[PDB]
Amino acid sequence: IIVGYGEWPSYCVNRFYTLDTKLWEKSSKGWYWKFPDVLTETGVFGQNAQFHYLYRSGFCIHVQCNASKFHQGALLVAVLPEGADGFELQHPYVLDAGIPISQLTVCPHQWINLRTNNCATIIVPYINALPFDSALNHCNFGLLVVPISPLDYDQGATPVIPITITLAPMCSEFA
Amino acid sequence: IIVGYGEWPSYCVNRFYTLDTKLWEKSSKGWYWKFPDVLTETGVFGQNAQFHYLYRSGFCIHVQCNASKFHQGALLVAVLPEGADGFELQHPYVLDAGIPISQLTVCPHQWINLRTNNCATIIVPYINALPFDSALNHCNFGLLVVPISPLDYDQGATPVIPITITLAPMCSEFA
Amino acid sequence: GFPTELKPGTNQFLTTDDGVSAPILPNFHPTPCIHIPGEVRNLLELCQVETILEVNNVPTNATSLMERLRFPVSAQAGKGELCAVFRADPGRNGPWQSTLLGQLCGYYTQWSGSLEVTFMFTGSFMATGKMLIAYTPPGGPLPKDRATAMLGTHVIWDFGLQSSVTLVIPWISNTTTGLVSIWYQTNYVVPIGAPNTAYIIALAAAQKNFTMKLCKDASDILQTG
Amino acid sequence: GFPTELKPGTNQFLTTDDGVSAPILPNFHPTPCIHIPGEVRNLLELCQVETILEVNNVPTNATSLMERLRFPVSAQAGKGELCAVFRADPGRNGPWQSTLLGQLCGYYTQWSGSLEVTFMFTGSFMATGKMLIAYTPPGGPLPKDRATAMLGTHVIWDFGLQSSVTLVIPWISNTTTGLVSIWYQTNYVVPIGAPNTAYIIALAAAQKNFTMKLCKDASDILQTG
Amino acid sequence: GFPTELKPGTNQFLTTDDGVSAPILPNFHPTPCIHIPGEVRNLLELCQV
Amino acid sequence: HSTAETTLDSFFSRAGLVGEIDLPLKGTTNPNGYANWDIDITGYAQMRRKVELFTYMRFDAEFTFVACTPTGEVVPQLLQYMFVPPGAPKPDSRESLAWQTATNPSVFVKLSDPPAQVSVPFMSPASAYQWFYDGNMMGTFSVRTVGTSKSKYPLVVRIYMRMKHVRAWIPRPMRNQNYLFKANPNYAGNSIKPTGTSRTAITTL
Amino acid sequence: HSTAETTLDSFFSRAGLVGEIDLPLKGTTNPNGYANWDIDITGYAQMRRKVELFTYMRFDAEFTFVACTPTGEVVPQLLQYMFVPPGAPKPDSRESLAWQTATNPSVFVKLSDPPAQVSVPFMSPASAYQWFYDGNMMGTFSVRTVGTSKSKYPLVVRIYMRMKHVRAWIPRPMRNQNYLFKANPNYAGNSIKPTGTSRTAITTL
Repeated sequence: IIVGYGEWPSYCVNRFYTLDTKLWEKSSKGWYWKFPDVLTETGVFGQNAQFHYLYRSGFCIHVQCNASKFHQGALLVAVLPEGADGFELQHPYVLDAGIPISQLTVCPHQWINLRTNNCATIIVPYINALPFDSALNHCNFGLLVVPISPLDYDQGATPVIPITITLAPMCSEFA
Repeated sequence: IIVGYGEWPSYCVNRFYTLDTKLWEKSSKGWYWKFPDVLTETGVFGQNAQFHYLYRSGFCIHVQCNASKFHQGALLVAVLPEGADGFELQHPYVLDAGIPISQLTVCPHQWINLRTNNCATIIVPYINALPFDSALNHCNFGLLVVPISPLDYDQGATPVIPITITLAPMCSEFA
Repeated sequence: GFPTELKPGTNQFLTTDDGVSAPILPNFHPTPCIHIPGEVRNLLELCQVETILEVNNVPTNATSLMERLRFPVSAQAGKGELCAVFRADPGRNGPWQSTLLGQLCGYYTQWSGSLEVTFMFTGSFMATGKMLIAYTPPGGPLPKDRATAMLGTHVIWDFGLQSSVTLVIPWISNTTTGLVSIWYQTNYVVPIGAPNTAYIIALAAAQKNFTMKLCKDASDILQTG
Repeated sequence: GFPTELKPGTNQFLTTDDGVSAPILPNFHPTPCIHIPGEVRNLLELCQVETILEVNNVPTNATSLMERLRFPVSAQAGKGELCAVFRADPGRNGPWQSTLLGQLCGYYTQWSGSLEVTFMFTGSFMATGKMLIAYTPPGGPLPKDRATAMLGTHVIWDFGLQSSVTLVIPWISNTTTGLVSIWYQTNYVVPIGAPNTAYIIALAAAQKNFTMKLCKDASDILQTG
Repeated sequence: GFPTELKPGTNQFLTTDDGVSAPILPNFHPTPCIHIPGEVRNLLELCQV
Repeated sequence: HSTAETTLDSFFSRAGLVGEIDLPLKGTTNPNGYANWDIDITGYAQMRRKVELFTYMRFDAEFTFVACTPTGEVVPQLLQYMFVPPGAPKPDSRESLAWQTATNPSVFVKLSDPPAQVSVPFMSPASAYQWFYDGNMMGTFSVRTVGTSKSKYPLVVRIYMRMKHVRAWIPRPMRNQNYLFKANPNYAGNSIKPTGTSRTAITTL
Repeated sequence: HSTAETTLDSFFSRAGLVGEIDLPLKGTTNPNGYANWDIDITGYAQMRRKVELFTYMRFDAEFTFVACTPTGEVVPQLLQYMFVPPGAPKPDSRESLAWQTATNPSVFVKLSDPPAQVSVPFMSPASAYQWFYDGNMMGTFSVRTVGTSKSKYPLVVRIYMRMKHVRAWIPRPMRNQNYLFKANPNYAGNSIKPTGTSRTAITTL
């Protein structure tokens, strides 16, 4: 378990939200999600996001995939400060921002190597230059899942590997 | 009882002086009196005002009105530093001095709402940049009585409401 | 001699500086200071004094300028009807520009804190009725009717029991804004022989946690002569 | 008056100087500082974080730039064959120029300390084989074959038992260099139904005794607009 | 050297000022002062006559 | 410093341009080389409305004299800048004997110097200055160019003033209407304006 | 001092040339004798990539004003150099009333002096400046030559800035591609370059 920047969420919708399943192929580039934009439409959190004026919350993110022992590949999961089906990266080498992907391990990160493990867990505290902001006008961070070493298998196996994201809000305020 | 600026009169004609009755109508603007100019002609105080060279005195002012339970209106009574029948305001919105009436509550003041009360009392200490001045060449303050909400009644009731001012000199010197 | 070296800020005149200069009249003795009542030493003492809020800033003629200080309540207007609205911004143009809080914050740039608004009913003793004063936080719009405004921060104010109500507005800040609206709960009830129309006077001030910063002598309209 | 004499360094402006100048806004109060996570206060904290070492800096097309981050291991290549070589210089042009250590030492002139390189095998669970990672000190050439590289500082790395090996490079210094080479000990063994080719990802950082000195804002290629 | 910065009142001559200037005759010794009767040291002594 | 900017020390705290006198080489503005200037604090155009929030005040003053050519050029000239206290006579010409009376303090300064700077204390016979009297002399600065002949350069002298040790009593409502005179609260009664702006209806934002 | 040069105090520690304004005697560059300059820290060409290693920063600034003739000559001229805080209006002409508002601090200085030098504090409404906002005004220096007429000399004014009391949070990857705009992370997607240099084969030194 990775606790981001050595700090736990703290005070200044307590359930699991399994989002949807992505499909990882031999020609995937990568995906990203923006928080809290991913969750302002579903459930009780989506009501309190757009009915209140101020917002403060931390998170806990689980990333999992399941495959056989005849598949190979590696993913890099990272969290970088500043819908619910994600967007796809066009230029994953420059992370669509002009910054290299080979230095993305300066962030809270975790590897998924299919040879070794199949789950990643990152805990994110609340980060802002203000104590309270708006959930609908400001996104705090983004989640990146990029295949560094590509997927491979022999012909006859399952060509598509599931990736499921599940998350839990932790120490939320609304005012 | 309002004690002006949190301070009582003190040393460095002890009777009540009921002045006269004003008549408040549906078209009144307001009235003002200048002290000690209002009292340099009546009684023992009017003799010692114009026979001595130096002067120092505080006051206590009572403002009363009497009406029935079928009348309505409100008056603002205030004291602003720097005859016996008063003058009438021509432009009560600018207080005949170019200053707004809506900020006159920064002074020692008291409201008279006919729905609630019928008497106001303000105690005024001696205020000067000198310890002694002349009663005949320098007026210390003025008393303002302005109707903010106008008088109203139904036809058949008494169209005119009395307003009586009564005052008492307090800790006077003459030299 | 003592060695010095004269840094690059020497022969300059900065107008916001503070030093000790030469007194031209030494051994002159000024007049001693007597006690005068009413000494002010901070401007936040003056922001806490209630002054009249001109909610009714409609008339513009010179013979109707005193009508800006009061707003009517009549007996010919039904229940559930809106009476008046105003924003909760002391530094902008509008109703708050007649208060002393709105004039002192025109000499600054940034402010934040809590407010308070007092309403005073000046009708006759024999009249009754109820009102609904509501407050909407920044971001939400004006309510459409009396029923949705009741689902929120509000107060019911009865005329026959109480002549004054107060409303503590929470934190305003940052140089949108909140909204205050007055609705009619019931109608205006009156006996025979009493008038049909009354007026309400609004008074506004600030709380003890109000602050201002970054002074600015703003170019006023008030020009000399 | 107090006698002074004004030494020859007086009316000059040195751009690397440090003094106290006049604040133009006295008695203005800035915003207090809240707690924000992730505070950095020395740049040697950032040199100790592992980033990806682009050993495979061959392709140059835009649609093959992600192939620079991994280098292959296949089943059609025999034993005793060389796989890859690279130098051990973080400040020069080459593979180290993609790491964060190689970018921060482009702002300085002199550095010295120890390094560490981590290799990660990303093949399938069913594949086995062995490798030979060797290190040659500064001055000696590249070895001619697997047998002479074994007579030296090396490690045997087995795929079937361990997915990651590390190599502590001793002291590099002084703004020739050492060499790291990867050889094939055995062949690449795989069952039926598993792929024949895998990839290795290299990660590089610095130890706790690494230092840098004599700052230099080197004229980067990265030009503004 | 000691850093100074020369405020805007430097090279001026104010005629009501009071400082210490250079004595042109050092180690010269003036005549000592004998007792003389009738010493005045305030002008309010003379207003009372 | 947590509300140390709303104090009356900070509310009256900067040097503002009050007074600007011109000594031309030809013309009819000041034909000789001298000028008189009576000390008022309301030569800065934002200052009269600020001090008239109160009734009584008490302060010290600090004056600064910067001078130059109309283009901005610095030339080698020597000036006098004397202070006439209240109750003392003022100069009539350049050959007046008031320029060399020792009870009027002077500051001789070259034009290629830092600006001259002096301090003036509280000089009223009462205990405070009052801005409203129902029923305030600080002095005079005279400015001359030193010489027996006329100078060779046109000069402009600007005067800056910072108040200090400020105390105040009895707050008043602020000024609502435009001014017409000095030390006189008169206003234009045939054109009276509201305090702020207006709108169309009381139920419309 | 045994790794006291890699601290963030030393990494942001020198005065660099940011901003250079020109007051010509004839032309169309600045036809009157004034110019406005908005405070940005990325006028020094090596500075934007350095501060964008982090997400949040907090610092003070210190400014220095050196001025001369295009040849390099020193002439007797007087200048103004006033500071307009954020939220205050800026001058429109030479006869604007913003040049003599007392809440905009000025520094009157001669051209034959050491360079003027002032300090500006942290002035954001938040707790830090942020260089990336998914969803930073310091002020303005106005520079004028003092006078009612136009000056007789062409002048160039250069501005230097040193940052101090630096704190920083949340490191990020450094910039890889060339910039195209300001406060905008856009890049040329039709020409993407590698981070470093290349070679022919992986087995050749």
